[PDB]
Amino acid sequence: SIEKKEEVIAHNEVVFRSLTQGLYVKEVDIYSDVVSYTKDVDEALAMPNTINFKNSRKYKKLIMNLDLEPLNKIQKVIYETHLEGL
Amino acid sequence: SIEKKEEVIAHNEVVFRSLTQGLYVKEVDIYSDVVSYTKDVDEALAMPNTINFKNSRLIMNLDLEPLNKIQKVIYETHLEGL
Amino acid sequence: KYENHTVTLKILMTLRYVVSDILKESRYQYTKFNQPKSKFENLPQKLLL
Amino acid sequence: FINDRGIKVLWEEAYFCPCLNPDTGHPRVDCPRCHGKGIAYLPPKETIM
Amino acid sequence: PIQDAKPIDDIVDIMTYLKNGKVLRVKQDNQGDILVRMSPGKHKFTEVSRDLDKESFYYKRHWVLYNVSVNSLITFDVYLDEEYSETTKVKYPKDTIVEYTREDQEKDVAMIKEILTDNNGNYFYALIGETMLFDENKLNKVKD
Amino acid sequence: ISLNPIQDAKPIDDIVDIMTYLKNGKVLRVKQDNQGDILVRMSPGKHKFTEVSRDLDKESFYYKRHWVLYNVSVNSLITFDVYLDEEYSETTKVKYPKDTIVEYTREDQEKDVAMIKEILTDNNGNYFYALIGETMLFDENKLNKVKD
Amino acid sequence: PIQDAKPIDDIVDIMTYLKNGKVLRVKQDNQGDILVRMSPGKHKFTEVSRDLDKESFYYKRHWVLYNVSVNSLITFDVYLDEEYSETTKVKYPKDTIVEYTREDQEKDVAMIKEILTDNNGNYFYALIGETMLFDENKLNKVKD
Ligand SMILES: [Zn+2]
Repeated sequence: SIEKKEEVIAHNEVVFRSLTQGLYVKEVDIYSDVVSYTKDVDEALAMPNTINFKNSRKYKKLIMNLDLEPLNKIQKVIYETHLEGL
Repeated sequence: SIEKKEEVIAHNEVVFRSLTQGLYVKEVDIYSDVVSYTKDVDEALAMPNTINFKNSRLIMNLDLEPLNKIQKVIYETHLEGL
Repeated sequence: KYENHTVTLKILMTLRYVVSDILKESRYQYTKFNQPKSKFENLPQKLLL
Repeated sequence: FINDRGIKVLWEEAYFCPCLNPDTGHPRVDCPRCHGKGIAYLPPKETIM
Repeated sequence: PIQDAKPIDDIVDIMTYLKNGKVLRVKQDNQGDILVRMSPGKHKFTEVSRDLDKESFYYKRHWVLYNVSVNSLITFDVYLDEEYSETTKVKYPKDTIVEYTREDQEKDVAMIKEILTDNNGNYFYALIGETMLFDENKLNKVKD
Repeated sequence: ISLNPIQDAKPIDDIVDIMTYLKNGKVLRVKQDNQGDILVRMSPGKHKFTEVSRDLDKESFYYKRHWVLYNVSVNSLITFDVYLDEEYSETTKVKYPKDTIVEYTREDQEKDVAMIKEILTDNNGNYFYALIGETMLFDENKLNKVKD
Repeated sequence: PIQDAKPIDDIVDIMTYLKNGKVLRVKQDNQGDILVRMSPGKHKFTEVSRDLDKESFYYKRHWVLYNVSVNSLITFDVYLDEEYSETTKVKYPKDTIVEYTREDQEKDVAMIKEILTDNNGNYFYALIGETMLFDENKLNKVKD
């Protein structure tokens, strides 16, 4: 018996994976081309994607790159209340 | 999909509800008999759901439905592919 | 060729203004002559840019 | 001349609201007569100005 | 052949598509491409957006009012946005002025109107006022 | 002994038909709430563009309508009720037009509400009104229009 | 039937009630209801109050002067305040425009003037220019 359910979003950012290598980007150069890779979601390069930051410019040359696979990362907390009788 | 998840139980407690009105207990008297009732499920008077507490005083009133209450908070992350 | 150099320029740019305060904001007239009925019209404002 | 050049306007006189606290000499935050201002007003009157 | 472009000829069709609510894409000369739209709800009015890229989880189109003129619609090229292909990878686009030698080895100027290709990417061009095809090498871009 | 019914000018409600008439080149007539009543035309010949004029009358041999280019707006057409020139005219400026709801005095000294469904004028210019729920025709002086 | 409304027809009666000093209630169009009164004491002048609710230990009416015009009185609806019922719970009030089908299944517009009810709350309406009753379902509200 679920009584109350609330869903909350902690973070919302975009992470880019290479189709071939399967790694995540961690760093880029002056031209925004990749300098490094990392196989860790927590350390990967991130573009903020909360509502105020949509339609960015900093990573246009990155997004257009076909080898890269953008991924929308979302972190959530949900609260579930229960009643179990006597 | 789910990349990482964990469930932790913040609280386990016993809550008191009137059998007639259905309003939960908000405040009580000197001997834990009710003086105020409230409709709120969560603001209701609550106590830990542990055996020792029961031996330390459900006991006091008859228009009394001693209910158990549990809280689940869940931390999860997703990687939603394109 | 100009990796480590100081470059100086003279440039032309288009003119632009923004409104800092409104002076003599609203001016009015009940125009009635040669009209079916009375009409209200807003005369020019003055702007401090 | 005044009616010719003027603009139609509503005019209401002003008077201190009874709600003023006698000790602090300052008004209640919200009452029907004045909505926090220390001064009340009378019924409107029509005028050209 | 390639069908990257499907221009609309009749404005009546454009209005009909607008009544259907589908987004349009209108070209501009030496200026940014624009998208056009009809507003939903009780009040119907034209809206515009300078955002070209596709709607996404990281990219949302921004719409605002404007008093668009039919003169731009009737004259400029118009397309259905979703059906549009960003580019056709050829040396000289359509309506591009080139200099070519006619069949009698006399040189004339022309503008290009054709899209044909083999399966390897070799392209051919047919010139306005002409019938046969011309290669990428044969044509020469006419400088402004 | 009266003139045949006189038709009211129908405002065009849908944009699609208005553009269709405009593409054919049939003249439109737009009323602007703020400024004026104007005609709209798409230019003849191959040099296509929209044109606007304020010469509000039939093209008499001694009245040449003059046109100037203007960037007409879509929203202007939508918000402002528009007519076809061939209908909108001084031929009828009836006080209560067709489909108007009015309050009319009945024989029983009761004021009932009814809609005008047909309009015709006698030779003297008095407009005869046909009303829903009534057989005979009604006169302008007898009627009352309730607004809002 | 219900007697929630007892409008006054003659202004002479209104003045007579005002001389008696009883409070009035005057309706307004798209505006707040108002109460009117004659001042007591040596000087007799009209007073008004925007307070509608009944006098109580927690609620006191506020009265002020005003130069009321007879034109409002003679035109607008007027009632004795204490005799007034706040509302009559029906779908379409009186003087509300509706569309109805006449006896010959031809549709005409009308405004409502009737108050009849059984003891269960089922209501019936008689239209201006009409005799028989019309149900809540039969009538259709005419949009402004
Ligand atoms: Zn006050």
